[PDB]
Amino acid sequence: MGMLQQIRGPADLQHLSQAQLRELAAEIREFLIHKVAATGGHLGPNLGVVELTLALHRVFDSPHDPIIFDTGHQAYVHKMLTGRSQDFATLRKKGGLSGYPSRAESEHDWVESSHASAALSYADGLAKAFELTGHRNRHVVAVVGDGALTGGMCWEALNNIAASRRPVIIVVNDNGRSGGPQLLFTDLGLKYVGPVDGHDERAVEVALRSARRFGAPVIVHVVTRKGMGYPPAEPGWTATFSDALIGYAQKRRDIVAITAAMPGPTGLTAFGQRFPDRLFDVGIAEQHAMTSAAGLAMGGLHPVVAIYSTFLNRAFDQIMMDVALHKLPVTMVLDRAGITGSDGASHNGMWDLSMLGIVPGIRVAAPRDATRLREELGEALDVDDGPTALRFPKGDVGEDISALERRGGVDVLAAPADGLNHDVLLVAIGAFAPMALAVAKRLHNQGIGVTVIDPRWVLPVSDGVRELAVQHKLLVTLEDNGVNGGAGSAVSAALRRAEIDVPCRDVGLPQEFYEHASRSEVLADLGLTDQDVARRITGWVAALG
Amino acid sequence: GMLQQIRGPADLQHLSQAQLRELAAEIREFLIHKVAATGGHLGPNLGVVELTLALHRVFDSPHDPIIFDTGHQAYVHKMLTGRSQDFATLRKKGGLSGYPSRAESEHDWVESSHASAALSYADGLAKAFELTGHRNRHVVAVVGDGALTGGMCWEALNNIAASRRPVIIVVNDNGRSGGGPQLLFTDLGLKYVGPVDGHDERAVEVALRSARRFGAPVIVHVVTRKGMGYPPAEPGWTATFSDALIGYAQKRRDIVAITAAMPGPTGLTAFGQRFPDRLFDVGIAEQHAMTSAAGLAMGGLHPVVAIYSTFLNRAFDQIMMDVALHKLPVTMVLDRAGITGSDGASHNGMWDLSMLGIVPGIRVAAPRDATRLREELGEALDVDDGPTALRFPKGDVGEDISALERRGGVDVLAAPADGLNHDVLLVAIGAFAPMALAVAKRLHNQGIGVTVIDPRWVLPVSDGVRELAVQHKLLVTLEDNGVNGGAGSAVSAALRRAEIDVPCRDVGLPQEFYEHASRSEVLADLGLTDQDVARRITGWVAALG
Ligand SMILES: Cc1ncc(C[n+]2csc(CCOP(=O)(O)OP(=O)(O)O)c2C)c(N)n1
Ligand SMILES: Cc1ncc(C[n+]2csc(CCOP(=O)(O)OP(=O)(O)O)c2C)c(N)n1
Ligand SMILES: [Mg+2]
Ligand SMILES: [Mg+2]
Repeated sequence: MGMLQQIRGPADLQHLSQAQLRELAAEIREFLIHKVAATGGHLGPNLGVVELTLALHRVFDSPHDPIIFDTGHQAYVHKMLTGRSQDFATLRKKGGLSGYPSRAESEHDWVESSHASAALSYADGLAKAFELTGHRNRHVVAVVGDGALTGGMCWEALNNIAASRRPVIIVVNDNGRSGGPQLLFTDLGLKYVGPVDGHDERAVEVALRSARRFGAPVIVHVVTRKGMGYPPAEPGWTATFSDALIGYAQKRRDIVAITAAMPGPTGLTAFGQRFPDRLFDVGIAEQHAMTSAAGLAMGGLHPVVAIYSTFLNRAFDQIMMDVALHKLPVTMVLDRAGITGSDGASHNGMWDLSMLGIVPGIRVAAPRDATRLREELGEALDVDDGPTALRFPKGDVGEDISALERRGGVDVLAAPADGLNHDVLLVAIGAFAPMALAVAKRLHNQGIGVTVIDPRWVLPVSDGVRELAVQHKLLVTLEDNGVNGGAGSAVSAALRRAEIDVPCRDVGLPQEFYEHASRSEVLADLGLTDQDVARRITGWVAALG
Repeated sequence: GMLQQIRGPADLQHLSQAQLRELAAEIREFLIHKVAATGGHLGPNLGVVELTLALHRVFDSPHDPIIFDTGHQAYVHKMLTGRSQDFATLRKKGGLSGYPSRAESEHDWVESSHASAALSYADGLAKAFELTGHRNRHVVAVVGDGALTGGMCWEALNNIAASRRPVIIVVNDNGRSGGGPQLLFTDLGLKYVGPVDGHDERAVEVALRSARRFGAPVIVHVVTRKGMGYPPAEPGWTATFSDALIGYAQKRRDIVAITAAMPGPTGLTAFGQRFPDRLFDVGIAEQHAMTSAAGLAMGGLHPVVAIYSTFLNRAFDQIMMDVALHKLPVTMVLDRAGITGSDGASHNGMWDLSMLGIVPGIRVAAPRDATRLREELGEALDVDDGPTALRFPKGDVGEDISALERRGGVDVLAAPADGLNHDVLLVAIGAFAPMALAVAKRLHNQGIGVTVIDPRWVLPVSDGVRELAVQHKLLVTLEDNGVNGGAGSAVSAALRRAEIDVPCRDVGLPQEFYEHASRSEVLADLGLTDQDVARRITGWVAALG
């Protein structure tokens, strides 16, 4: 990596020959292949933008010309050219290099959000700011994937950008042609340059220079190959969902599945292979996924919309006014619910119990294990008079956790030992059932008697939890979700509405954005461990009265 | 008297062009006579007389679904589907809805007033008809030029363009002879017909028949005149906001204002006249409004985004990942907060305190009166390290409500009379301060001592409300917002986090969609009156002593 080790920042590219840039691109690929996991590392999308990123830093003067990556998972080459190549040993590790652009890491980084299709909206705002503050000759460059370009925010932003001569350069990074828009963007009233071969570094520079000089908004359409230069790049909760859904759909022809551009990761690819007419991929279009789901339901079908928990924030108003307002039987399946960790603040699925709690009439399940995922999906598919949601975490599902009994839909997982009393009702939400059972055993050791329940259907709060609450002295909810408007607050609200003033505590994620770390590190750092939660509950029980 | 003879669409089928001219004139005089001058959408309905006649001359509703985007312009549709006699009750409790209603007519599909969704429903419905083998159902979406500036239209058109399934996109364009798209939609890869003279009933039928027989999706571009045939068509809270904002912006050149296509109704028109370079109208694009605000803030400005409470649902993920994640000083101003009444379930601003409570670090104010709106806006504009929001109702502002004292941010509006106990802390949110004071007077007469407080900054919950809560036997929050995740639930959560187990009660709007009625009728039907609330608090004070 002789030449790469000499690049201190973008201007070190400025007098390199085309032959030197060809050598450097080879070094960058070797570096990426060595430093980045071949699976789940975004190696492919980064290999795809080596020449594009060299060309951007040869034509634009960052950060005077902001270079804004849409989604930001493909910014590794950008970081390597902005003094951070030495930091890749720590990529996506706690206290290490972020997987996304980071304002704290570099003056060259603007947007930390992984949520796609936002770059052009930031670019419009920044271009307006530069005009209002009289900064001369700042060219805002948005790097927008073909996938990101299927998102409605890009249309809102392009409509606004097209109303002004303020220079926004729209660089379409298209690796969906040799997943992108069906619509043409050659004749929208915006100047269009290309298509450009995105692996011809000089061709990209020529196109970017024509865009820079045009003196008004311009689309530069560049075509890249995901994984360019590396042939390979060219029992899970998700697997349990995939198998369960196919099983239900074998018997019921009215079940259809919808993904916003993530058929593989949501486990819907296998569903499509069995029922290819019944799987819809709507692009990176969570809003359209939900409202087209409402349309399918108005036509007599029972859609299953699989969208990762964090991305469902985009569909809030569609869940409200298109699905819930019409009492339509849409099931939403939220994978990556709770802490995901390594992809940082904008990936953790920590909003969905708080957001869905606002929706009139909604029923929300949080599976504790594989059998409860299968069971709760079956129940969701039998709700024909309004929306349902299931939420479950990323990664492997542990062993089934058996109930001692079911009381009004509530699974009793543990009950106080004979000789101990009904001290604490521990309401274990979804994937925190193992933590709650460990807490109950630590409290048993202190002579504190704990009933652990899985409510299964967390919203609305069931008769089961009201009936058990009055038999205990303290209710503690334990949830892999933000505490503000979360399951704990919903349980307290339900008790108080029923004139039950048993003290309640809401144990979950503080209402904060978290830095990247492993799930176990994030939970350890917040004191969401059986040891720390048991110590807190010991303190609450001692303080009663 | 031809209109009296139209029992449904097929009664148009054998009318002469002269008869259609006469019927259009009767429809206009009917609309002018029956529809309220302000807030009745007379203009948009007068604009679609010939278009709606043409739709019901070419399409066979409901076999061919006719879906109105936003649905405020469906009055002619209702007059041609057996409901002309029902207009005496238009937008009255138990009367005709101002929007399409599935319960009123087999010809009505979508009840949501939230714009830009029609094409998403159309794609889903068209998919459903194919999956269920219904023959020859043409889904017609009537999409205003304004609605067409929304991102959902781009997502839907992208999906529709991938299939030959017959969706007919009727663009009802009254923005050209300017609230429609800047982008061209003549060359998107979809068949384009027009532009058509939208007041030439025959020419509109010719274009729609061309679309119906095409055998694939088609855009029909129809140009209409808003208020056609009525020259005139061709409040206090808001005015207080408008004046206050202009006053602050006089002294601070970094204040910018953003509207999603409602500069008049949000009170920003007057701001633009004073500061024309500092008002942005982004179209019907709440998502772009918030993320372009993030871009403006990243360029050193302090944006004020004025969006009606209910429509801010669309911007939830942008508030979260674009504004809040980057700790940017964007002030959101939510007019039409709380019950609005007459525009039905999809207009009531009853979600914002629950949705905004999810946002890490957010500060939310609810003005009780004009002076507190001025004060809290100034305080919002002085927050430089994260998002702020102000929410206030539709209509006229009453007299200022003076505080006895301010304690830890909190205004004490009433305290127990000398000789009464500190029985109830009544936490009056925003516009319910008058109701809270009336409740306190009634309970005073019963010998019940009430502290009424306006917390001013509802989120995060202030030291002031924790300090006063420990001094009372009962805490009751009274809020013009859904109870689920609302101010009352937040106050309870904050006390419990601080180890304060004073009984809390959440008095507000049940988490339900409300039928159209006046604001006073809705609040009376829910028991949100000083008489019914004082009665509930009497019952709680009795059970606690
Ligand atoms: C709102 C949202 N939904 C989904 C995703 C997940 N996502 C990341 S990349 C991608 C598909 C590819 O998009 P593109 O913009 O073409 O990027 P590239 O092909 O360069 O990886 C998706 C669905 C996201 N980041 N944001
Ligand atoms: C999401 C959303 N934002 C704002 C509005 C309020 N609204 C109603 S009509 C309109 C502007 C005009 O739109 P258009 O679709 O052109 O209808 P028309 O001109 O026929 O009234 C707006 C902003 C809304 N209904 N939905
Ligand atoms: Mg791509
Ligand atoms: Mg219009």
